[PDB]
Amino acid sequence: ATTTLFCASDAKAYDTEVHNVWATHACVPTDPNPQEIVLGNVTENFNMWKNNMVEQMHEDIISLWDQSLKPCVKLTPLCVTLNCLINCNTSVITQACPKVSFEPIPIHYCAPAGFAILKCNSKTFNGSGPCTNVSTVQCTHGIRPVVSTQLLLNGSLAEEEIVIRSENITDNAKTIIVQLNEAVEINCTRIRQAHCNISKARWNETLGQIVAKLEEQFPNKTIIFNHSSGGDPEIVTHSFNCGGEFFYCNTTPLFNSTWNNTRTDDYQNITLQCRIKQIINMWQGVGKAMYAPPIRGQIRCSSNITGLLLTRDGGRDQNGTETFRPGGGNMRDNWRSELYKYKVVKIEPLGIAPTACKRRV
Amino acid sequence: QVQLKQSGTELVRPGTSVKMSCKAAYTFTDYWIGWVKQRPGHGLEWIGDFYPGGDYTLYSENFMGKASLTADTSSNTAYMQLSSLTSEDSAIYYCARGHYYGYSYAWFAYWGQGTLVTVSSA
Amino acid sequence: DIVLTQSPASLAVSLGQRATISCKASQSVDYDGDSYMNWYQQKPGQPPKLLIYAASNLESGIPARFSGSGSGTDFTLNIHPVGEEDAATYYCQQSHEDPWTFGGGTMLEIKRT
Amino acid sequence: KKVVLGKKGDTVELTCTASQKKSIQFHWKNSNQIKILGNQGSFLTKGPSKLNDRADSRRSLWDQGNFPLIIKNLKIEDSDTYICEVEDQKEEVQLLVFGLTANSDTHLLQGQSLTLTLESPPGSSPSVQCRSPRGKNIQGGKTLSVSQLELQDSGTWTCTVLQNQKKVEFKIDIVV
Amino acid sequence: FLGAAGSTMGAASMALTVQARLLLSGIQHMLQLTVWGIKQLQARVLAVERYLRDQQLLGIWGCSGKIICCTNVPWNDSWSNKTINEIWDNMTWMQWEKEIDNYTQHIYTLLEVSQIQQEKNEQELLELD
Repeated sequence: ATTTLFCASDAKAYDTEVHNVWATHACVPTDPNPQEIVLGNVTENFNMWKNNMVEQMHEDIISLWDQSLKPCVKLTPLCVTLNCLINCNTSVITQACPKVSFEPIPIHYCAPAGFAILKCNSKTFNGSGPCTNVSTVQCTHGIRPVVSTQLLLNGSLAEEEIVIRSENITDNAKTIIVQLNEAVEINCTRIRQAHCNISKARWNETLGQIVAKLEEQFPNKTIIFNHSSGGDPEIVTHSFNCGGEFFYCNTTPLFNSTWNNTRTDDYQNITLQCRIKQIINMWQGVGKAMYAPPIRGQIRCSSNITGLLLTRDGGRDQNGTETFRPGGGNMRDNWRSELYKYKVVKIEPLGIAPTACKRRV
Repeated sequence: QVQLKQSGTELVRPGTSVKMSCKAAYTFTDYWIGWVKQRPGHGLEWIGDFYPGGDYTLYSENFMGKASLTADTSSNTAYMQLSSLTSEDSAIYYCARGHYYGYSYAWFAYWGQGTLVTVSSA
Repeated sequence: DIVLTQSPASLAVSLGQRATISCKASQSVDYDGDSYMNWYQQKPGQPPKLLIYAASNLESGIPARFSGSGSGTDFTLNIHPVGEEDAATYYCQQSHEDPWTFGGGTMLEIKRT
Repeated sequence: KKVVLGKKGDTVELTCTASQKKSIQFHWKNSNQIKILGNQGSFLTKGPSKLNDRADSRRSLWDQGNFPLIIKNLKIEDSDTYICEVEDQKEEVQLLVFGLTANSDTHLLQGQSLTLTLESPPGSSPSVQCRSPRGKNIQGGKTLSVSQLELQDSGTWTCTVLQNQKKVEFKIDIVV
Repeated sequence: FLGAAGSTMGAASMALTVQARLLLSGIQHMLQLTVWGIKQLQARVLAVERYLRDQQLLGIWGCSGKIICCTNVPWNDSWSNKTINEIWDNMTWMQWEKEIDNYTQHIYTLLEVSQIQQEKNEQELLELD
């Protein structure tokens, strides 16, 4: 089916948080006691790259952002229909800019009366492959709409091992997603300068595990990392949001190490430079956006890293090598890593069959 | 941090045409550069504004027919060409960067050191 | 064009005292509420820098001493506290519409014993 | 297979096209399977190749399907096939670049011969269709020459070059 | 609700009678939680409504007021080319539904025409009695 699902959040409705305000205005409390039915020997073909739920949560998040961070100037273009100099002029928009707090809140998605949601249970799921241990429910777990690129922030972990997912390998066109099984701490703290620290003792092991899992697809070649190849500042370097501040951070001292079956990285605290901004490139279309000056100071952020986004560089000039650069930026890609299980279904009772009896006439 | 540089000072004869260069090194693409002139007792006045990402043009009326700008993003260098040299054309010249879209002019976070030009027959 | 007039022509301040410079325009420049004025500073032997932009938002790296205010055709750049380093020529510019027009410039000199 | 010709110094557009009007992903791949550009959400990411700096794209037509590929400061060695990947098709185009000019920079006289230099891609046979103000319509292939050069032949001769039915106009510097 | 998917056709048919016999034998609150009670009651009411409406509308083919009817349309061989035991002991319901999904539009018209013919003949006899 293609029905409309409603939000469900354990909001507060007393604080100044914009997420709390939106949840209070349009969301309802959670189910007091969930009920899950464990179906038996069934087999259904799951597909995640072609799901339809994401196309709705991605349009709900954008609506959510229209109540928290209003733009001082919202400069976007608009063209006039002319076959071909096609008319194209910039349009200006402006409103008030009152500084407000901002912290994501968990949100639940539920189906209305008449539909159900199947969820898988296999430990691997093969990506877009059929699984058997299925169950039926009416609502999803907690989801945080945290936004970022080049690195997945606070989010659910894997079951028992880090896994890699891709729509079609061997085409150097689709982003590769990786999910870990143990988060790695990150701490960012700071007028226009700040630093970020990540535990190297865990990050080295994480990279080792990722590479070890990765060699299977490409056994003979040698896997090597490399910094971004260039582009907009929002994708060349890590970018995220914290406390009404849009943090941009370079990530060069993490992908310069060429990797083999052995270690070649080093041999405490991994320093990471960061500088805030005021003129950013929007992710909901095209056009710049500007906000009010930053807060006085003393802003801290502590988060966990669970997932990762990696791209590939292929060609016929490759000579026993494989360079994996960091990418991302397609919010749909960032959000498919959370709704790759659930599938919305409707029940059909009717049926026609040939039997051995005959009507009495 | 974006940085700009310019060539050295020049002595030129009147009535000829000369070309100065400004080299910018983040690389600039789909940006919108302008040129500025400084002469004693006149403050500042912007001359020409071009957009390399399409080579869009915008001139000041007073300089019409006097200044022609060009750009080569392969070498990341803009060029000021001026002909019909006279004594009044002796001045300092600066190149100014920014970012794209038409009437931005709000993020001139840096300027070049400037090049001196003197028109004399000595 | 929008002709700008700055004041005062010459300005002298004792160290540690308030400083103010005014800029006036012949035609309004308000467009959706944002004030399109830029205040630049010039010192001998070095090129000018962007010191204040838009009259409501500060440029990074520049100490917080600077501020701006005003409306319509009368705007004011304020400096506090003044220091020995601030003696220089300040220019007020309009960033509303092309072609653009600089002001007359104002000279600030540090007054000492 | 649309084919275009360059000039060694000017830009050129190679437009794909769609009909959904929803900013669908795409790419621009050379004949060696190397990325050059490509939308990722609403940002831009240049390919790790030899044309990273020169490449560009119009960021206002993405809402209307047309995803061009503007290349600046074109050079001869850049002649090769390119392919779009709009939804699942393989819209592709070809470009050939050859630089035609005059070797004699400024030192020219009256009563001498003039020879032009054409740098065409190795493996192509464009035909130079020259044109002169005095009606000197010298017709030839890639290589052309002139045995006379005098005052009456002033002005940059508009000796174009056509191949596969597509012609590009060039000019020759003539100073005497 | 007649059975759990995955089980074969014959097994469900056999078990439904025992289920009917068994069913006949009779053998931390948030004050905003009140919404969920309505969310459940609406679903139950809609289920009952749909059941009644479908039962009433199933009467065109003459099979009204029943859950297992029979008709008078002969079974061809070009549709399935399959026997009784293999169908009724294998080929879970979803697979069988997928198998003959192409002809699922002609059979409706055929059955409706057969019902019309039977009704016309019965009324013709009624003219006699």
